[PDB]
Amino acid sequence: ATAAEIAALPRQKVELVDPPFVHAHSQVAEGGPKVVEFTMVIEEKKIVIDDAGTEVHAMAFNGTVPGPLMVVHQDDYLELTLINPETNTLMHNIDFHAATGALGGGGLTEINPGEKTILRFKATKPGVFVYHCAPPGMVPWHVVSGMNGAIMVLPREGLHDGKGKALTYDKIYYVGEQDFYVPRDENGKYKKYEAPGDAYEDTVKVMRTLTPTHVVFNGAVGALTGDKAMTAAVGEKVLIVHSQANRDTRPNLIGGHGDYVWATGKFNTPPDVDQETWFIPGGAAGAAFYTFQQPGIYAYVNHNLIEAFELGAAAHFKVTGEWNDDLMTSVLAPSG
Amino acid sequence: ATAAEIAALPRQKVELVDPPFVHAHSQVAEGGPKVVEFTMVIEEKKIVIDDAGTEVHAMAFNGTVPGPLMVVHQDDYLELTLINPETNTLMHNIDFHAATGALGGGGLTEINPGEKTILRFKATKPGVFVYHCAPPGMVPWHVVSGMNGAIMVLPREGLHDGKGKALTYDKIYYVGEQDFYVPRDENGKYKKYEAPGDAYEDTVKVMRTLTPTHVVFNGAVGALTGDKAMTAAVGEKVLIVHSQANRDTRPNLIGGHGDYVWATGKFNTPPDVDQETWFIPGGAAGAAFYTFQQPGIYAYVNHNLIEAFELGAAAHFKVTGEWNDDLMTSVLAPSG
Amino acid sequence: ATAAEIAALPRQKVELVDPPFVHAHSQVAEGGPKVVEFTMVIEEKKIVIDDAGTEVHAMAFNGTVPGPLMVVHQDDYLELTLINPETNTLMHNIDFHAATGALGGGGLTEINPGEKTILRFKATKPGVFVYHCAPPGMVPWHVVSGMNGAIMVLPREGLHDGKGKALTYDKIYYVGEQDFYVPRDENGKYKKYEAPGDAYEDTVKVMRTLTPTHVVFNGAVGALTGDKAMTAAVGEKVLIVHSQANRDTRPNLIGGHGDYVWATGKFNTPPDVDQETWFIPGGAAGAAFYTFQQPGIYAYVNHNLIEAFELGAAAHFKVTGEWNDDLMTSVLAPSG
Ligand SMILES: O=N[O-]
Ligand SMILES: O=N[O-]
Ligand SMILES: O=N[O-]
Ligand SMILES: [Cu+2]
Ligand SMILES: [Cu+2]
Ligand SMILES: [Cu+2]
Ligand SMILES: [Cu+2]
Ligand SMILES: [Cu+2]
Ligand SMILES: [Cu+2]
Repeated sequence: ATAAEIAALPRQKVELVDPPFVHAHSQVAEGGPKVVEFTMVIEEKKIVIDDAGTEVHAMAFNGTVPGPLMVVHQDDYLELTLINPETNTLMHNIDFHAATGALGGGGLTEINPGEKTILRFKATKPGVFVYHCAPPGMVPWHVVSGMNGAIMVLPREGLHDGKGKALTYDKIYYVGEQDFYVPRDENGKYKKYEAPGDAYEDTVKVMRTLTPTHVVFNGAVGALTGDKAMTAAVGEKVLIVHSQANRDTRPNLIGGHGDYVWATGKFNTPPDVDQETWFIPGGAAGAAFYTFQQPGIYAYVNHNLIEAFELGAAAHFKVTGEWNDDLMTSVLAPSG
Repeated sequence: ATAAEIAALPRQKVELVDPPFVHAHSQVAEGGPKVVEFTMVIEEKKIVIDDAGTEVHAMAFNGTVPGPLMVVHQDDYLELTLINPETNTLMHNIDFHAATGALGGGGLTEINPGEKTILRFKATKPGVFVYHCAPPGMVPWHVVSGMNGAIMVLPREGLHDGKGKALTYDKIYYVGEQDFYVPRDENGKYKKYEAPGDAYEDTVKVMRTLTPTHVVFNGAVGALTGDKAMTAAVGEKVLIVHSQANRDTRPNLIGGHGDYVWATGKFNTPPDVDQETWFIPGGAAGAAFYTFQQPGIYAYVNHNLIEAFELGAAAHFKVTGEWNDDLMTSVLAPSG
Repeated sequence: ATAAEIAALPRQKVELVDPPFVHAHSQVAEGGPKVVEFTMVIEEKKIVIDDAGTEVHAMAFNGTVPGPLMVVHQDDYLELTLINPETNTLMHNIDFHAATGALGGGGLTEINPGEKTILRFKATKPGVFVYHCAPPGMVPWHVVSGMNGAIMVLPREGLHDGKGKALTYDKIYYVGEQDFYVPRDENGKYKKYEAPGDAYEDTVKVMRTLTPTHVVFNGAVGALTGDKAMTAAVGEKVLIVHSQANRDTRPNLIGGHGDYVWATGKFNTPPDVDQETWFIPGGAAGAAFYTFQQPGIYAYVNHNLIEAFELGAAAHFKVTGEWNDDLMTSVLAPSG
């Protein structure tokens, strides 16, 4: 492309929405390449992650853990204005696994409190990708403190299955999975700290055991269950984007399946089909497409069941509709 | 199909066999869809898992760990009669990852000791799938007490490679891998209990470390060696089904290979080929197809060698036949 | 082929080079099948793996960790002369995952100090494969002491993508990743031992936690950084072979991508494309192909960031050339 051409492309600002929801977008690109603008303010803040009042000094892109999903199409440019308020105490930056060059952008976006920066990159590869903060020397600490999210770079013509047939979803959810490593005192009680840096030494010791104290979705145990369960209806097509910036996970829609799963998260890699449990390595995002056939409650979990039911990696889906006795039926209900 | 159409389908009662063997079946479906009937009695029993006399309070479908492999064909119906003896102490149920609806069937099959239930579901997706108990509130505990197994839903036309060429096996084996979390006393000695519930609190603490004390095949260290080593002969085609309902595994046939491996366990997903070590995420089953070319003993392991040789994840294959010097030969035997 | 036919085949002696470099070879095979000859002397030796001076009694093929990459073409024969010097104290052998029979060669190459052996096998399957020592009863200990490496069996027609188009690399690097389990004293300080045998009991204890103290590339923290960082240029095509003989890893080229990744390491299995982070299960080798588009420093890591930045699994690439502002540009540098 020429220099003037890039400068002449339309610029479009988008209003982000907090996970698990996703901002307005079209599956098939509308018009030619655009420079899609996003702005995110970094917020260091204490959040409670379990039912025992356990605290973590989160480092949250846009104030949420995970950071929000940004959606663009292949060959659009993503132009992000990143802000680090003077009220914060640490330097931060951002690495887009979707980008090319300067460590994904980390080398060009190091901002101290009181500073901002604007990074632009061409989304040349289609798929869902992880993005995360990565200050040299303290990379895992920022990432396991919740400073990561994902973006989706849709093919300009939308999604397709391995045979080239269109796959159009009715709704999309973004489930960011987070491994936390919270220090405990000799009595086994989780410790609280006045400032983020105060917990650094204690936190790294726990990180080295490679064993998280919590593994959660949307920043807390149960954040996506109960009255916050995701929803769908029989017949509805749903895309579930899942990311884990630091550790492996194995998603499974209990009661359902992954009809088409881009396990590696890259759309040019044909999707696996009829999946029970898929695998997303730490440092990546993946996406699963499913058409609901049965109403009721479903569980969506990291299928190491200890991580899901003891550590927190479990969400729910409430589905409306009519039951299908052909697919499943209780011939004889539990009885003496 | 309507309830009437289903009621008219032929029915076939299958008699299950203990792993690693698989009940009689035909790779290519014989006739149209039918309701395949199975029965399994749940047995809470003590099992010894290592040569130090270590005990586990197993919760075993059909009395074995793993539960038996159930085989049907795509679009047949699987009708399971599940029984929970009055002699047992806990409520149990069953979730088939192969099924669609009510958490895989667990929501319709919760049975207290003294009860039974009959669940029918349509096997709409081809492949190997995990099945496991999942009582609300105590899911991982039952699964890591051995209450899990798998089923195989064969394509009606049998197996095929990525280009459609038929793949017909001479023998099939089912290796169920189990991660156990046995509590120890302050002297590093494994503890024993007189009841399942008695070990609950202690076990959950070990489960949370995400570090199993034992990782075994067919319920115990060395279970599939010696009197129980699997067999084959040079030239024979063997399908090795492998499942792990809670934790990741990486199977590898030492001395052999995975000629065709449906690593995700789903038959509509083309198999990987010429594999040395494949990967099966916790919560799934996979299947490898191999034609033996060399006689002798083979070791089949989870290739995290510590898990295989320190923790117990190792099985043996004794293969008969003529040695092939073209493939491998000792030009010079170990010598001065 | 008969013994006579093989004996008539041409023979080529190859000089091995130390990782991460690879001995000279041709991507497209030169002529017909050949007996490719390699010689490796095993050296039990003390090595330092970090800046603090932590010692490990390595068991090293060719004196390095990982052992060197051997390259042949499909259907060539690999003839290895393996020597166990009388200065060593343990018995050693070798299992080539690329071979067929006798536990990969392990059952035919057990040599005590002062002995040697020559093993020949036909490289029937294309791909990168792990090779490692495996003495009955002491398997994981030799492997996690560094006694493993990899080989590459190139298709006779060189590499191609999943659609048949040729993929020709300009450079190739072999990154061997090693999980180490070093004992610590009551002060949390790593222990040193006079003889390798002295460390066995303490080491096995650490091995059983399934938590390595160090995870490194080319035998040491920072081994592939600074003056030893890998190098490339904008426009250059690089193949990165990565192996892990005992534990899972998830490689990621920070700032770049895996344009084509044979994640399972087998060339007849179509490669995934546009990868951010790929996955190689313990007990296997994988390979990624990338054409650099941006100059500057890149980090190549196991993307569980704790393993990368706390445990040692991070390498660097220095890349020469012109920055591409179309791909990425800082619209606004960090500022107030
Ligand atoms: O930016 N490091 O993955
Ligand atoms: O039924 N939970 O895997
Ligand atoms: O030779 N054991 O993987
Ligand atoms: Cu940060
Ligand atoms: Cu990254
Ligand atoms: Cu149960
Ligand atoms: Cu399940
Ligand atoms: Cu050795
Ligand atoms: Cu091996």
